[PDB]
Amino acid sequence: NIGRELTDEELMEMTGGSTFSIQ
Amino acid sequence: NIGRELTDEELMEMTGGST
Amino acid sequence: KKYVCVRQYDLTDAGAACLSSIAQYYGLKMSLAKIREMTGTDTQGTNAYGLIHAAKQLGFSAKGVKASKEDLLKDFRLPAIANVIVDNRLAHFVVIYSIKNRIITVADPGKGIVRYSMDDFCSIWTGGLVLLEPGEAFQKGDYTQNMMVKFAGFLKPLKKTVLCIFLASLLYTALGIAGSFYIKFLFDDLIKFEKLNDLHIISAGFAVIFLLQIFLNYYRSILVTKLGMSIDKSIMMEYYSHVLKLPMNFFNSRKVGEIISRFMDASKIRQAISGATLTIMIDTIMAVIGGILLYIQNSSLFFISFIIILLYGIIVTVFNKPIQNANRQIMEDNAKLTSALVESVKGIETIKSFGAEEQTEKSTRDKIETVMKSSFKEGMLYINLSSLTGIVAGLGGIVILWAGAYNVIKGNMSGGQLLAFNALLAYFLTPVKNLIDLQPLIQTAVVASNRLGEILELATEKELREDSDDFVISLKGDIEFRNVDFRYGLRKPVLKNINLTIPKGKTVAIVGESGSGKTTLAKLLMNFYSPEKGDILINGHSIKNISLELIRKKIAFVSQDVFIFSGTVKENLCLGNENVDMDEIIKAAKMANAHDFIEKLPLKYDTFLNESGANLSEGQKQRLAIARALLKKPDILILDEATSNLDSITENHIKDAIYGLEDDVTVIIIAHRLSTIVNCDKIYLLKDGEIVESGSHTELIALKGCYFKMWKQTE
Amino acid sequence: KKYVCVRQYDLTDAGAACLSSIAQYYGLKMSLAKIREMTGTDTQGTNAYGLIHAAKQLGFSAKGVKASKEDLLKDFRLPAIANVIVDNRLAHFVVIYSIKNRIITVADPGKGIVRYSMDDFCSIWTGGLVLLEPGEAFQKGDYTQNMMVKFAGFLKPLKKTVLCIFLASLLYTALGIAGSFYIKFLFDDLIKFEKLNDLHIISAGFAVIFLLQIFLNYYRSILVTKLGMSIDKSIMMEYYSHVLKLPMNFFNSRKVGEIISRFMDASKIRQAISGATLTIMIDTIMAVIGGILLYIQNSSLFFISFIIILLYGIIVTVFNKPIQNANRQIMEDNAKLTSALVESVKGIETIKSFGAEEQTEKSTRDKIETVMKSSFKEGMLYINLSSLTGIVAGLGGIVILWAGAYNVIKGNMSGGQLLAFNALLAYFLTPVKNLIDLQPLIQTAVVASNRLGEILELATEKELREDSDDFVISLKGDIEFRNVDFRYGLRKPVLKNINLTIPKGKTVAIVGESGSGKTTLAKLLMNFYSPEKGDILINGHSIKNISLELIRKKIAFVSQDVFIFSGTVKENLCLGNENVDMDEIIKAAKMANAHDFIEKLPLKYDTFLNESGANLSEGQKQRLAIARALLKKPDILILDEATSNLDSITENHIKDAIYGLEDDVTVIIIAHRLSTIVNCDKIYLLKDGEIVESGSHTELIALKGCYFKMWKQTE
Repeated sequence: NIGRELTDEELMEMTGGSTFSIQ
Repeated sequence: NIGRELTDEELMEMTGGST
Repeated sequence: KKYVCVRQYDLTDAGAACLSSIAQYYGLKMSLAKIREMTGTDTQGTNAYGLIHAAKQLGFSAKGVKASKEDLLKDFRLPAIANVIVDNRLAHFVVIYSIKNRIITVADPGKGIVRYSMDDFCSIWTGGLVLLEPGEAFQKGDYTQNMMVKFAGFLKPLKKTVLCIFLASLLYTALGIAGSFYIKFLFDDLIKFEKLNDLHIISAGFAVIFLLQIFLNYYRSILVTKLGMSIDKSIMMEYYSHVLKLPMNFFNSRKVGEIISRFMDASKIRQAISGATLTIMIDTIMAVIGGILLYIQNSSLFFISFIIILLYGIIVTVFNKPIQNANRQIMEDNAKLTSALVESVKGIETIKSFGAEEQTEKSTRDKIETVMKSSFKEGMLYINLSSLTGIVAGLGGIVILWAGAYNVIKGNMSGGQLLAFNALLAYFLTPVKNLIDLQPLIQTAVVASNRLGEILELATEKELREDSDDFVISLKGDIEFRNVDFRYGLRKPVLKNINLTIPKGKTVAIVGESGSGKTTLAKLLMNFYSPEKGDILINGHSIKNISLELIRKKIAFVSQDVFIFSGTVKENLCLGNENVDMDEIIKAAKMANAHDFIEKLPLKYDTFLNESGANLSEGQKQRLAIARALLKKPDILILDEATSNLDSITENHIKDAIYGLEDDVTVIIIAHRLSTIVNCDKIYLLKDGEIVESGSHTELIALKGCYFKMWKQTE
Repeated sequence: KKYVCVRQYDLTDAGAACLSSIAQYYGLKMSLAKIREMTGTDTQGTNAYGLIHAAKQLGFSAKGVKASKEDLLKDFRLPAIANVIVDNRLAHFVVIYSIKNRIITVADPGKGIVRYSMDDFCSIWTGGLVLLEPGEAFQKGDYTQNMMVKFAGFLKPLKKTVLCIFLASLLYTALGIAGSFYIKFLFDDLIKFEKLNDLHIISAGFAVIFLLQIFLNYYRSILVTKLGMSIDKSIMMEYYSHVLKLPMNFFNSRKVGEIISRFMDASKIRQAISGATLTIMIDTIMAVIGGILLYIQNSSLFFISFIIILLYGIIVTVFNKPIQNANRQIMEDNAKLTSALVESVKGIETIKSFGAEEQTEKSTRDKIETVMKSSFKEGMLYINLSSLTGIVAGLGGIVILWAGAYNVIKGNMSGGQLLAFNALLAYFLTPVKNLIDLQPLIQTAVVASNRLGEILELATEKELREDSDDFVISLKGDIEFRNVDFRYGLRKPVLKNINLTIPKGKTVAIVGESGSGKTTLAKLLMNFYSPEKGDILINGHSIKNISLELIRKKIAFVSQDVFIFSGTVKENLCLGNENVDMDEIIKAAKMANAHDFIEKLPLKYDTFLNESGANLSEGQKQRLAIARALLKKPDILILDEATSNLDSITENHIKDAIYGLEDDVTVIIIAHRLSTIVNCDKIYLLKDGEIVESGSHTELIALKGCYFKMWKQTE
């Protein structure tokens, strides 16, 4: 490990990226 | 003319490109 | 006088095309976008009253007649506008030209000209006749200009590039015709006498010629690309700028995609003009030079090659129409399928809830089968065209070799001369093929050119007004309405005779039943539209005399259906006003309570907002709208609670803002809920586009009017 | 172990691809649609908790570490997942493989594999590390199957057609190679001895051969079209049917266009399987037969022709990647422009109101310039490819003629033999060109096949349930909830521990603050979703034991955001239930007050309606919804006033309907306004996904709870 650990809320706060495409 | 006349409302009732 | 038919550029404009067609038939060519504006073609459709009014405005003496099943009666003016029904689906307008013994000629603006059997048409049509006739005031003219020549203007600055492309193409052709004589020199001279040193030299000579030819092709290909992009950019940007300068009337009339279809066809205009200009320049000479060279080589083989081109020309020209008819029929049937699939997917909750998973599938299958049938018919026509072009080309090649060998045996030409002739066909057929394959592109190009140019000829918003701004600098004063009637298009008037009185620096409330008339009365005050009957006075000065710039800059309009463009929150908050200090923005931001959610965004102020603030909550989005409004520092603040939820967490923050205004500036609230407006000074009740009763809450309740009944219906 | 990267099939699924990539890296290949379902990829995006939970579920020992700027510490096992930021616009997930001295290897699921400088990446990334390691429970496997072979199944029934196409193509080739020897017979035999009768016969012979060849082409072209359409229809319809059978979870997870992109994907996969089946069958033999014939003619000229093909192969293969990279980069930049144009057009009211007509134009121009730049770069790559292919082809042609003439002069082959060789190149190069031009199609096809097949492998709604329907036929009874917790994906639970009690045939009201939790509690009762913790009892029987068909058929759900499919009003009113007598429909129709607006329609019951009831007003629309509901004759009627206006003209008609029910059937109303629900029996207050207090209005007001404060906040 040897890194700054986070709470279960902060894990729920991190969000993934969309991208643009044809429609 | 020689046809059945219409009211200005029923002229407003006829629609084109609508349902 | 031959029958004339005007085509539909948009989907909704049916009656406009019919009136334009008859207008052309009598000999008055007018821009279809202008007639669209005259008839008042809403997103719904065209009212027959709208057509009759538009006709009567052109000077045509016309009347609306209820269709009579007996229409074979002589003395009814022809042509006439009769509204048919397209396969029992939607209402459509069509132009009747000649009702013969049993056949009726109908120049359908949807699809060219068609002729129906009396009994068939009589089953199809609702029957709603509009009979027109020129009555002195009508005058023959030509008011549309050729927009194809107008769009040729963008080719004036790029003279050098065009001339450079023309020389490159000419020199390519010349090296091509020079390079095609290799086989002759090979078969006639070199192989006969078996010269090696000469063969080795000539081989390199023709190799170097080809290397220079492909280099000119490469250079031409770069220049034609650069020219294409440059004109495409120019036209697209010229159109976009013009659209923005048009009044709100233009944007109410049309849809979104209806406006961007022009952007998509700006490409095909440019593509057509650019291609056509270059083709005529570099092919009409190339074909002639090639033809001369062939005519010099042998007459018989040239006249065979002419027949091959002639037959190819006839086959393409006869097959040009049905392919386009099938193509249109496919695009229709495909549009219905994709629409059905979206409709089926959007409400799967319902389909699942009703257990209708079988029926929707069966329905979709029938729509796929329809698309497959249409696809197959177009495929078959392409196969037929391909096959016949195949036959002509191949038999042409064989018969030329046959005739060639015959002429060689008879000792008219040498052996290698035939192969050189066979080589030169490449530089004779290609130009004339490319020249014949241009007519469909030109026809669809002239359509697009007219479709686009008609919009570019519309009168911009700025030009429709004359002002006296130096006479009144400030707005601040009593706002009043006098006899203000309003109608969106040529339909029922939304607002009849109205009289208002808004005193300076008082929170006046406009409540009503119809949300449309309520929001319209705000949009009118900003002078987006202009009322036909009546006028509007700010500080004892007509709005029509005040500067458009100052009016819109000094009035804030906060709608509940707020729009947010994808950018940085900070930039998005102060859009339209640059050189604005952050120190103001942060002071304004507080008043809306922006900070509270702004601090929790990943980046404080430079957060990249999602399309229409999708990530942002509706409550959050509103606060940005108020922050945008308060940044303006206006003289009139027009709120809207129309088509709202009213969660009652935002009302507190609206009150916090309205208290935070802290000036002698007027606030106009439009909230349907009576619970919010009770604290206001003067409550105006909008009933069926009429102000019935006006004054304070207590007085209005004490008088026991319509307001009392509504308030007792509330609680 | 080499670095493995999973590509994004959809837009939203970023973290799912990263976890799948690491899962593959350690040697566990799993379907990406299943991992998407495990991680709980909502339309918004993927939560790191969702990834950690999904990892922990696969048996990977993993933890979520706040990124440390010092990531140079040795003991931080890679591969690790770190969420970067794409050009300060959106959050993105990316897979770290090896942090070297200064270069960081990152296998970006958005775009292949990339390597960033420590300082650069450290500027780009938010920093949010997820460290994974297999901990015994993890097991190596291959759970995905090859879907390309699964989709080959549809080619089994069409054996005859394939074999017929194969014979037609084979015989076309044979007549082609036979027909190409005309020039030899012409130059060597006929022209030398000057035979006329023989020339006239042979000319016709080769002409008839060509006429049979083009006839076989025509016949093949028809059969390949029919086969193509047939497989296309089969795949599209097979996919559509499977999607409808999936649970609501699938439709909540994904967007609309995200599901229909699969239809276009299906259209592309079909093309690849058809191409692969035919090309390999008819070209791998055609090329060989051609090559043998050439190798027989002359060795030197064949080995020159081999080099021409080899060089063409190398040029296409080296240019294949950058073109696709430029193509993707254009589609991105084009998608932003069209999005910007729509955004700019949608809110012209705002732009006009703020006088920001200059800024939006400048913004649009910059986005057009970007598209032009991207377009030009792709154009340049195509020109470069075209030019180099041009050079190879042309020099190939010249050098073959040179070598040919040299070999003829030396007396190795005859004159006409060279022209026959030049003719046979047409039947040798074309096959291998077509064979080399197949690799990009196959690669994008296998992508599509996997993209589609992953959805076809998902477990249908019916299969996820086991029932005991014969044990309980009727529904009618007391509805109760026990400890019913609910969460949409892997995020904050919407509903915590809940306890309800709905007695049979009483108008029970559920009021609250959050519209989502309120509408969710209805959608749960129908068993669209299933709660993780707790259960729901109807008549003392678990819903999980009752038939899905009966549950959905016996419960009516009237939402305010009602959906109307384009059809006939009559058919639209009784969708999902055929063999329904009009006499019922007209009795039901009255209860909603359909008639009043139905009579004003052109056809009482067969009137056609616009997409999403565009021509129908909200007030009339909902009456069509109530009419649909009352036709069902349900045991539970679930109303919704969520995201509503509540004009108060519909409330009377809702009361008219609710009185008209006239049974011992339960009515559940979900109206945020307290003024409507006061008359109800039991009012349940939903607060932060918890029922706080329950009972009658009078009792709830008398108790002075949260309801009292809300009611005093109302009036």
